[PDB]
Amino acid sequence: SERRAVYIGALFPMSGGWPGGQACQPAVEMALEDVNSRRDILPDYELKLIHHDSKCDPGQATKYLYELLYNDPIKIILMPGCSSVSTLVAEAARMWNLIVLSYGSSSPALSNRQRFPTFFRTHPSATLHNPTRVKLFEKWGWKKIATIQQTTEVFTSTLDDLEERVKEAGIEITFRQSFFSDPAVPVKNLKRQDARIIVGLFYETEARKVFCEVYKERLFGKKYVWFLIGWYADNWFKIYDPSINCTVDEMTEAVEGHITTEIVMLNPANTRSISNMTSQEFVEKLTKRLKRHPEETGGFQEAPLAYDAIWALALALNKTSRLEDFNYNNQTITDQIYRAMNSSSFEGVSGHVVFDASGSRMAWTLIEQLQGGSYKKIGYYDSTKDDLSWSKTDKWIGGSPPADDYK
Amino acid sequence: SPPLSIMGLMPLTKEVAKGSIGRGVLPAVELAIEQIRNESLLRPYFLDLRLYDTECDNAKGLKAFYDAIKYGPNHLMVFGGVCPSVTSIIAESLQGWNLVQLSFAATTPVLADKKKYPYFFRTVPSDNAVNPAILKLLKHYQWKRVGTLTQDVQRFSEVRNDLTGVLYGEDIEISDTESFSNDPCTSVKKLKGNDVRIILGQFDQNMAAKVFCCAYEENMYGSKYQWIIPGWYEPSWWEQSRCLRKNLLAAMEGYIGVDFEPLSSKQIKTISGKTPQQYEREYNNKRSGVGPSKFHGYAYDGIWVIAKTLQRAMETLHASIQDFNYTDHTLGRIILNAMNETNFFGVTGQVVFRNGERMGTIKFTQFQDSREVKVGEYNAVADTLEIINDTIRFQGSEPPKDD
Ligand SMILES: *[C@@H]1O[C@H](CO[C@@H]2O[C@@H](C)[C@@H](O)[C@@H](O)[C@@H]2O)[C@@H](O[C@@H]2O[C@H](CO)[C@@H](O[C@H]3O[C@H](CO[C@H]4O[C@H](CO)[C@@H](O)[C@H](O)[C@@H]4O)[C@@H](O)[C@H](O[C@H]4O[C@H](CO)[C@@H](O)[C@H](O)[C@@H]4O)[C@@H]3O)[C@H](O)[C@H]2NC(C)=O)[C@H](O)[C@H]1NC(C)=O
Ligand SMILES: *[C@@H]1O[C@H](CO[C@@H]2O[C@@H](C)[C@@H](O)[C@@H](O)[C@@H]2O)[C@@H](O[C@@H]2O[C@H](CO)[C@@H](O[C@H]3O[C@H](CO)[C@@H](O)[C@H](O)[C@@H]3O)[C@H](O)[C@H]2NC(C)=O)[C@H](O)[C@H]1NC(C)=O
Ligand SMILES: C[C@H](NC[C@H](O)CP(=O)(O)CC1CCCCC1)c1ccc(Cl)c(Cl)c1
Ligand SMILES: *[C@@H]1O[C@H](CO)[C@@H](O)[C@H](O)[C@H]1NC(C)=O
Repeated sequence: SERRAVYIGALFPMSGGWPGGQACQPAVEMALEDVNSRRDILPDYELKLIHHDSKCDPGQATKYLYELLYNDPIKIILMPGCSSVSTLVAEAARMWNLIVLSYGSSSPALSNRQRFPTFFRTHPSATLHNPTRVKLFEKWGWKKIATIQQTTEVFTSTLDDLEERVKEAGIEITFRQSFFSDPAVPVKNLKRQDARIIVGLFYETEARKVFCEVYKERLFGKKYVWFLIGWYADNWFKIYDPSINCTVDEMTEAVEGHITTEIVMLNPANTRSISNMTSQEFVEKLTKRLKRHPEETGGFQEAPLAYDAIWALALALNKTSRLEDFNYNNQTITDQIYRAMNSSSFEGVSGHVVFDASGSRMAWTLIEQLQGGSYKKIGYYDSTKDDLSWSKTDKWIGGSPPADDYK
Repeated sequence: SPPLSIMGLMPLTKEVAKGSIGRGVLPAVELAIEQIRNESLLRPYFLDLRLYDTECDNAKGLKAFYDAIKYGPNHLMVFGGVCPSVTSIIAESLQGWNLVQLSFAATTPVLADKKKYPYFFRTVPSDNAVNPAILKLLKHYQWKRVGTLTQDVQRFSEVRNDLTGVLYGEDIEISDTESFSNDPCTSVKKLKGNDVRIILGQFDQNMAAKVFCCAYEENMYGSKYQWIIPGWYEPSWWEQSRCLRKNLLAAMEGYIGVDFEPLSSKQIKTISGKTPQQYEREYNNKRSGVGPSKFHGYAYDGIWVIAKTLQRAMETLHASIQDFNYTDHTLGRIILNAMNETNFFGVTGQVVFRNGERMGTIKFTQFQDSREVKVGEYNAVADTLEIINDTIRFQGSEPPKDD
C-alpha cells in the first residue's frame, strides 16, 4: 500500500572544467518525475535524489562523497558527472558495495574493471571515436596514419586505444608526435616526415596553436587530411587568440576539408523513446526548466545522457525489484543491479542505450567535414553493428581524397 | 588533562609492503610523544595520536580517513600519508574539514602545488629537492655541459622536468636529453655519440643495472665520465643479461648517488636535548625486532613540528580548542599560520618550510669498489655544498671535463 523511497547520491558539476550539472541536474529531475509517474516501472518504489555541487573538482567531491555515505538515508547508487570526480568516487565505491553511474565522464581510464569494478556510464569513452576513425581509413583505403597529441591523459589513452584498433585492421601508425602547450616542433616534424593522414588530439586553445602552425608549414591542402574531435565551439578557428600569429582567413584556409568525429547525444530521428518523448520534445521540455538559455547552460548537449542514466537505473532496479534492505556491508543486492545494468537494452532520448563489458556506453558517431568554413554532416557510424550511414556530401580537391604516401 | 587529537594515517599491515614504513617509524613517534608528555610541553593538554591504517590503497585509505572523521575523536590535524596516490586524495580534500596535514614520507613533487594542496606540509624533502643540490655539485666541479638519461615513468619525468627550471639562468647547458621505457642502450649510444661526459640519470634500481651494462659496452665510464644518479637504491642492488658482474662494477665505479639525508651529521643538541646520534641510539633500542626506516627521523621531527604548532596555536587563542570541529575555518587558519612559522633544529637538521615544502639536507654518495660511501651534503636553507675532503675520488689526475 506504501511506496518505499530508494535514493540516488549524485554529484553535479555546477562550475569548473565541465560545468555539465547546469543542464544535467534538471534533466535528471525530469527523468525522476517521468519514472515515478510510470506505474509499470517501479510501482513499489519511489526513486529520490540527494545531490551536491562537485564544482568538477575531486577535492570538493571528496567532502560530499563523505556527506552522501556517512549520512542517512542509505543511497543505492552514486551518480557523478566529471571524469576527475568519477575516477575518485568509482574507485572508492567498492568499500561501500556501490554501483556508480556517470552521465558525463569520457575518460578512457574509467573502462578499467580492476580499478572501477561497479562503474557504468551513459556518456561514452573518448575511445568511441577510434572505430569510426579506422572505418574512415578503410573506406578511403589508407594504411599509413600519423598522430599528433597534446600531453593529457585522455589523449594519451585515446591514442593507445587507436594503436591496438589499427593493428586489427591491417593499418599502421607511421609517426607519433606530442606537445605540452606549444606545438611548432611536432608540426615542423610532420612536414619533415611527409605525413599525409593526421589524427590530431587536443583541446580548442591548443587546436588554434596547432592550425596556426599548420598554416606556416603549409600542412593543409589537397595532399593532407586532418582528423580532429568534433566538440569544439562553432567557428573555433575564427576565434581571436592574442598568442596566434595567423589571421582569421589564414586559419580558415588551414582548416578547410578536415574531418571530425563526435558522439551522437540526441537521436537525430523523430522516433518516440521509452519516455514517449521525441528528441525535440525533450529539448523543449528541458529549455522550460532552465533559468538561462540553452547556449548559456553547461552540459546542454550531454543532458539526454543524464536523462537516460536515470531510465537505465530505473529499468535495472525494475528487473531486480528487496531494495529497502540495501546495506554498504553487503554485495548481494549490488551484484544483482550490476547484472541488470550490464544487460541494459532500451531506447532513450540519446538513442539506443547499451553498455560494453567495461560498462561504457555504445553509441553512434557523427562524421563531419569542414566545407567552406562550415561543417557539413558527411555520415554516421555504429561501431557495434559495423553500420556506416553515408551521405554523398563529402568533398575533396581534384574530385577525390588524397593518398597516405608519395604516389 | 584534555586531549589534542591527531589523525595518524599510514600503512600499518604486514600484508602491505609499505606497511614497513609505518611500522619502522612508530618507535620514533613513540619516543617523541613520550618525551613531550613527560615535559608537559602542551600543559594542560596532552597529545592524542590516533592511528588509522590506509593499507597503501586509494579506497581503503579514503575509508580510513572517513571512518576517522565519523567515529574518531575531533582531530586537529593529520599526521602521515605515505603512499603517493592515497596522500594526494587526502591532501586535496583537507580544506573540507579545515585539517592541516603534516607528512613524513610522501616525497612526490605533485604535493608542492599549493593551489591543489594548500593545507599540506611535509618534513621530508621531495624527489625534486635533489635538483638544487645537483646544480651546486655541477657549479663546484665546473661542469657547464650535461646530458640527461630519464626513464619514461612519472616518478622520474617529474624530476627531469623540474631540472629544466633549476638549470635555467645558470651557466649549464643540457646538450642531450634522452628518454627510455624498457631498454636504455639506444639512448646511452645517443649520449656517447653526442660526446656527453656528465650524465644526470633518473631511473629505477632495475633500470640502473641495464644503464651501467650499456655504459660498459659504449665505454661511457672511467676518468672521462661522471654519472649522477638516484641515491635511494637498496644496498647490493646490482648483485640481485649480457654483462658480467665485474664489467657492471667497472662501469658503476665512481657514480654519484643523490638522496635526502636520513639524519643530521652535526653532533649538536636538538630541540629534544638529544644530539641526532643519541636519538639514533634511543630509536635503535626502542625499535626491537621492527626493521628500521630511513623516514624515522622525519617522523620524530614531525611530532615535534605538531607539538610546537599546537603551542603557537594555544598562544594565539590566549592572545585573544575543545569547540573545534572540522567546521572552524579560523582555527584551521591559526594552525596553518603556526605551522608556517616552524623553525627549530631537529634530528634531520634545521626543520623549516618554504611553502609547505621542507628545506632540508641532501646527501651525496659515491660508489667506491663495493659500496656507496658518503662524499658530501647540500644544505637547502643556506643553498650550500660541503664535499668530504678525502673521500670523493676520480680515476684521472683531475675530475672529468664536461666536453
Ligand atoms: C505517446 O505520444 C502521444 C503524445 O500526444 C501528445 O504529446 C504530448 C507531448 C502532450 O502534448 C499530449 O497532451 C499530447 O496528447 C500519444 O498520442 C496521442 O494519444 C491519444 C491516444 O489515444 C490520442 O488521443 C485521442 O485519440 C482518439 C482519436 O483521435 C483522433 O483525432 C486526432 C486529431 O485530434 C487524429 O489525428 C486521430 O487520427 C484520431 O482521428 C480519441 O478517441 C481519444 O479520445 C477519448 O475518447 C473517449 C470518448 O468516449 C474518451 O472517453 C477518452 O477520454 C478518450 O481519450 C483521444 O482523445 C492522440 O490523438 C494521440 N496523438 C498522436 C499525435 O498520436 C501516445 O498515445 C503516447 N503513448 C502513450 C501514452 O503510451
Ligand atoms: C609564512 O612563513 C614565511 C616565512 O617566515 C619566515 O621563516 C620562518 C621559518 C620563521 O622564522 C618566520 O618568523 C619568518 O618570518 C613568511 O614570509 C616571510 O614574511 C616576512 C615578513 O613577516 C619576510 O621578512 C621580512 O623581514 C624584514 C622586513 O623588513 C626584512 O629583513 C626581510 O627582507 C623581509 O622583507 C620574509 O621575507 C618572508 N619570507 C619569504 C621567504 O618570503 C610568511 O609571511 C608566513 N605567513 C604567515 C605566517 O601567514
Ligand atoms: C563530449 C564531452 N562531454 C563531457 C566530458 O566527457 C566531461 P570530462 O570527461 O570530465 C572532460 C572535460 C574536463 C575538462 C574540460 C572539458 C572536458 C565534452 C568534451 C569536451 C568539451 Cl569542451 C565539452 Cl563542453 C564536452
Ligand atoms: C518493469 O518490470 C515489470 C516486472 O516484470 C514488467 O512487467 C514491466 O514491463 C517492466 N517495465 C518496463 C517498461 O520494462
